[PDB]
Amino acid sequence: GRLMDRIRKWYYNAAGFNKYGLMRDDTLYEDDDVKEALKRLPEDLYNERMFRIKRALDLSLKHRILPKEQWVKYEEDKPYLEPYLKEVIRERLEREAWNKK
Amino acid sequence: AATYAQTLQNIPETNVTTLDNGLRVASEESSQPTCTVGVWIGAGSRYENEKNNGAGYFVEHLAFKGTKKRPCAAFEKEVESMGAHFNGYTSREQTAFYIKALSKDMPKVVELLADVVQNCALEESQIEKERGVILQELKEMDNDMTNVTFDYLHATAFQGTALARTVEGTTENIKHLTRADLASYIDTHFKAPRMVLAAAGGISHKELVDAARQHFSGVSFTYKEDAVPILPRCRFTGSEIRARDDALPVAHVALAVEGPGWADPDNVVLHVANAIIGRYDRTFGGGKHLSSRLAALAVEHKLCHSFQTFNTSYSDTGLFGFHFVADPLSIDDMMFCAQGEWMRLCTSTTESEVKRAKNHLRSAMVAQLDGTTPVCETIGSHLLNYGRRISLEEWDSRISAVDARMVRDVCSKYIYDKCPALAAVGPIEQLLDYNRIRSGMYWI
Amino acid sequence: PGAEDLEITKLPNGLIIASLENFSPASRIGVFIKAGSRYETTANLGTAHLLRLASPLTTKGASSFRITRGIEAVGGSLSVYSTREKMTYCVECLRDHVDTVMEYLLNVTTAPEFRPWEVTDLQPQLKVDKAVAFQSPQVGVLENLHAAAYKTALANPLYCPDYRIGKITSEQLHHFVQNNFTSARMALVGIGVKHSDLKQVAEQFLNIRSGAGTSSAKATYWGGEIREQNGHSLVHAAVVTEGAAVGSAEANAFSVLQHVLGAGPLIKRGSSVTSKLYQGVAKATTQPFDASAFNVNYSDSGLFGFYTISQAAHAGEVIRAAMNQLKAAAQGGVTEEDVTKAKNQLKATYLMSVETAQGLLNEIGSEALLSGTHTAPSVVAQKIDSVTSADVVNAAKKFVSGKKSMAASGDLGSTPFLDEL
Amino acid sequence: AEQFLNIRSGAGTSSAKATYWGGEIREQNGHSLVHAAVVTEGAAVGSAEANAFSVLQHVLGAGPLIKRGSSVTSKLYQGVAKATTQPFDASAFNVNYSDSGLFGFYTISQAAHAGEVIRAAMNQLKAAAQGGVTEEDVTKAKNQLKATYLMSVETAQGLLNEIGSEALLSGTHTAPSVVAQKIDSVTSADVVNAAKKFVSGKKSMAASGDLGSTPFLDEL
Repeated sequence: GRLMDRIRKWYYNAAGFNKYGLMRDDTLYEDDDVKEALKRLPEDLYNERMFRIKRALDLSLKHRILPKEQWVKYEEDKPYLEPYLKEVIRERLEREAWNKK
Repeated sequence: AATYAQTLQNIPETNVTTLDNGLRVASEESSQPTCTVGVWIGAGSRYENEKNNGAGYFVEHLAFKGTKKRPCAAFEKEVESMGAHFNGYTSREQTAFYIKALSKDMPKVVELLADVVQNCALEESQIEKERGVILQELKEMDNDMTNVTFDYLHATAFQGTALARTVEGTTENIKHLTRADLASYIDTHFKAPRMVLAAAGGISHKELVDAARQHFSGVSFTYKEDAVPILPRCRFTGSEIRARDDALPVAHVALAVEGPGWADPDNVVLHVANAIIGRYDRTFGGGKHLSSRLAALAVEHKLCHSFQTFNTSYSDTGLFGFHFVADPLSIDDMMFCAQGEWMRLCTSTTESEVKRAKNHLRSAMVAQLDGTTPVCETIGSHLLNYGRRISLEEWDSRISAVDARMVRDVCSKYIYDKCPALAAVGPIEQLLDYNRIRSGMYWI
Repeated sequence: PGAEDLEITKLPNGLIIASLENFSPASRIGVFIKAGSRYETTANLGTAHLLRLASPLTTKGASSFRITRGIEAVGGSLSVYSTREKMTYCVECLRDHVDTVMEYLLNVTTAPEFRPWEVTDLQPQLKVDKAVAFQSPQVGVLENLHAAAYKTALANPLYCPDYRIGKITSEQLHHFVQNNFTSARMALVGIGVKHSDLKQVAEQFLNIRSGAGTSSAKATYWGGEIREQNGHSLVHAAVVTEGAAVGSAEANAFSVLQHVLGAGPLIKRGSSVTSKLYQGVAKATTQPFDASAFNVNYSDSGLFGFYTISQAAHAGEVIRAAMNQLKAAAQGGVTEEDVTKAKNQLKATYLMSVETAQGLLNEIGSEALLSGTHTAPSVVAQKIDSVTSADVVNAAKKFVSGKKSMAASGDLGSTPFLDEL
Repeated sequence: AEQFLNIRSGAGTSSAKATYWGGEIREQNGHSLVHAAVVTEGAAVGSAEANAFSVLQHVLGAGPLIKRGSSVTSKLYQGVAKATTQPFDASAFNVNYSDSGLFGFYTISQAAHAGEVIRAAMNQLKAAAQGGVTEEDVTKAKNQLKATYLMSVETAQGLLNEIGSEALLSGTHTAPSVVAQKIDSVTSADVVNAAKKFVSGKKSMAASGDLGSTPFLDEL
């Protein structure tokens, strides 16, 4: 529905990781799946995600944030890892199920 | 279309007919224009004593250097010129000389086989040459770790007995065996009751059986001549031999328990088991996805360059185990994971695993009858060892009979808590203690 | 019962199907294709080699995982064999499991995904697969031979050169596959199956369709000599000259001149008397060795000559002796009988070559690909013995006359240079 | 030297006479840059026929004298420049060994423009093997050689190396004015002839780079 489509944009602004310049996927906890996924990212996307994080960390150490202008905007946030991540999980669920057979 | 179920029956049966002197004739007739035929003698190094160790091999070397009815040049010339391929071998319990030719020459071939076994020239001058030649092969084979390893395995596995001997023999025996002993060996072992003329290809059992009657002459008078002598049993001993040379690149490790022997139906189950653990080498494409757990881990942890399960059978005994080649620093984890799998066999095999193992074994048995030579080999050995021939249809039944539960009970029976034989060669410092290895023989 | 035929339909797009039921308890299907190092350019070298190893990677239909566990679940196999100009993806299995093992065969050859990571993870493997191979010097001199004997296409190495390890792209692969694995260059042979089914399959599923894509560059002839000083106590040498082409009329001539000079012992640990080359070289040298007739037949070219493994010191006398023995035969030094004996050894060898389910499938295949027909076994016979005592002596001449290109690797210290023979 | 040195008297091992093969070795390696060296037997150390090439060398051009500059006094360079478009370098290669020597050109070029570069380098060697040498080109080279020679000895290393080489492969020191008289005493012919000996002799090439577009010795 186009309802929680107003909610998500809210929660998105609520969380406020954009204030650090982080994309949504940049904040994912690196469990096993995520790990494999990141390994598949193209050299560039990976280095970009790398700097993005190291930037956010230097901010958190300084106890600051990005000026309003630089905050990632709900609809300009690139879900770069999700495609890969979904696959990693699919492959696994496959293997998983198959080993019971 | 036609199913496996049937293709197994439409396979021409193997004709078997004995001759008045004990010799047995057998063959599987096919449409094939080309073919293979030879004599599978029940003689080996096991039959050799300590002073004539290697005769059967020194003989294997003079079997093609001419007969009395036709010297070297002629003999060789005669064979080549008809495009026939004459080869053979000699193991611990089995020697064999067979020929690959056009179904046509079938009978002139049988004559040849016969002339080789019965009338080997043994020219005094050819013997002094094959002496330096064997001596060479010993020095070349001495650099084949896999071999230096299995011999060492036997050497200790059956320590103090015949089976503990190399097929090539000692160095002294090569340096001293006489025209005599060689002569003797042939007369003592190459006898009809202990020979089988096997033929596979486009040949008529009849024509064949006749050619034998004609060239496989000489009838036995006494009873001792048609008496197939029983061999003194070889005793297995859980022990180890470690040949250390840190200067070698990789290390070889072979571990095994005592096997039942040709006869025992369990050999089937054992093979199903071995199929579950399978084999591996760095060029298998399946890599980390291979079905064999041991191969999997081998990849996930780079445990070995290669590994293989084996179920070497013998008349009255056998060796059941595995052999892996690895870097000096992963010997331990490898052996560990390997033994683990063995233990995994006696305790938790799934029907899933066996189901697959069976299909691999089926394709495996069929794969051993891919040509006249391989089919001939199977016939030559089947009779000699099993007392007749076992059709792929028979086998397949014995294999469909195996279920997980069966595999566990059979492996437990031969693997669980047994003291194994171990052969280690090379930079083996990391693999250690028979004690530790012995304790790997129990508990999941 | 069991026995008769070998159909061979030739579908719309130019795709071929060659079936032959022989009621063996096991089927052995394969996809033959016109591909290889021959279509590689300085720009994508080795991309062929990698593609060969890449067979198990995920496809649009089957996952890297299911491909292996799937083919394994039924005691099946799967492999890729290839020359500089042909590639073959075949799978074996019990009869009842053909359809199953097929899904992957189909997928691997028509629907690969060559995912960057999967590819990158695989690439270092070329480093290995290649190192096991080069263990046999036999393969070292052959790579270099083809190089010195050519300037292109066939002069291309069968194993990815070192510098290109890890530099091949997922593109290079796709493109190589898009451009060479095209219906008119492919054949779906297959033993132990009914033609109707293999056909039904090829139709509805084979979706890579018509084309000829990249055209192999005409193979020129260089005629150079490459030498590799490496210390080995054994010198391997291969001196050859432009030979015959696949099916060439002149072809069979060499095949026979081959068997007349001797090509691969038939008596275990025996001397080859029916081998002039061997016999002659034996008189010249003293210590252990081996020498044979080398013969290669390629689409638009071929190679022919001898090959000698000898001790480093007696390399000179060996290769020289190997020569005179080729010249002395290029001058009516061939008996009407030598031609008689060879004619059989060739007929024999040929026949035995097809007892192997692999050998048979390879015969049926090669034809259904570089022709579209199956030359009956008696036709090839009539073709082989229909070779004059002259044709042979002439072939021998073409060698002594032509521009030679040698290749040797061992302690070449005492080995001679092409311009010294 | 006397009251101190010990391994004594003799010629010991005798270097085996240097035969001439005349083969071509090629190395495909992927480099964006193809290096090529096509030569033929040159003159031996001492051989009066050496002073000839040394000059034919400087006439074809051998090693820039203007930082980032084009070599006009370099025929080879100049000729090759007209033939190719992208960056490169080409020079006169000269080696003088005890019982032999080497001589020819050497070209660093982009892999694509390797063909045109090596070819151009050739015609420019043939065109000089056919009276394509001005009485002046021989005049300019004769100096560049005298110059180069002289500057080579400003270095304590260079001087010691000169004094040495002689006292070894001779046992005498050829005065600086003697070598001069020897260098300019080279006819406009001697040079053109040297150029011929190249175009005529059996060449042996050597190239390493992405040789894809590079030509084979039997194509020049």
